[PDB]
Amino acid sequence: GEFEKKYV
Amino acid sequence: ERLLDELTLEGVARYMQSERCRRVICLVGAGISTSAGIPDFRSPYDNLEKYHLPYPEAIFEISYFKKHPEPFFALAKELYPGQFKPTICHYFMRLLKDKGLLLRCYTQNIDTLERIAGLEQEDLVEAHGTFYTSHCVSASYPLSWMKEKIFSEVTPKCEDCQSLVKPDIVFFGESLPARFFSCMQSDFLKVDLLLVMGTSLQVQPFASLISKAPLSTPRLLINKEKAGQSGGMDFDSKKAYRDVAWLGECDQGCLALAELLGWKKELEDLVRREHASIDAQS
Ligand SMILES: [Zn+2]
Repeated sequence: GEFEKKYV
Repeated sequence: ERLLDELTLEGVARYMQSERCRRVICLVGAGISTSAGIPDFRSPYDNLEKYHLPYPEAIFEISYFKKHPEPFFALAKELYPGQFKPTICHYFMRLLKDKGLLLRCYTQNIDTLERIAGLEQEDLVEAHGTFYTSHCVSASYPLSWMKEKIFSEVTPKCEDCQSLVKPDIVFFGESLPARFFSCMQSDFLKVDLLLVMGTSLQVQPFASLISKAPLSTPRLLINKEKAGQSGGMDFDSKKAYRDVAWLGECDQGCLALAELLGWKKELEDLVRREHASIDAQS
């Protein structure tokens, strides 16, 4: 993962 | 030191009027467009379409959409919305702009109501993108074009390619647009205040923006409920210095805050004039 939309 | 003399709307307003408060950043979410008839799909009964889904966020997850764009699309016919017109909160953000106070507005929302409220691209970071445009997913279209395709209940396909066309939204699992990071990294060195309105801070890296703010920089939450508490915010502990939490509807809080700045009247006239104008073009 990186910096991109991700919920809670 | 401690720039608020009082941890209140009264304290914040008072601070906003001082010469020390020039650059204001608004961080906004689904909570500032619901009164405009745009349902907060993240905090839903709202879905009820099978289209069997393991959970709502699945339809917005990019992998899932590329294989099964239908759930996403049947939704988006379900919320039209009949016609778009922005809220008091939106028009509050406009007065900020007009009064030379709006350093930037960072939005999680894809309705484009900031824009229709008079906010220009300079003033705006559409963190999760727009519906205005749409592209062939094939890495080798206007609103209607697409709008028509959505209301025809047929999925968007490329003229040339015949691959899926999606609107220019940041889906989950997609990276946020460049502008967002370049903007965040210098805005948040300059910011004197943070308005956080109509958001639960459950989406990243958007919600981590409240911790980029300088230690001195006060932050006001206008939200139905408290959020972003722990870097996180601190409204109620004995240590608390910079954070204020006004609970209710966004539109109500912006009118209140506006009253204390002596703008309620101007704001109300503004909402009225602009909504009447919008109707005209019908
Ligand atoms: Zn193509």
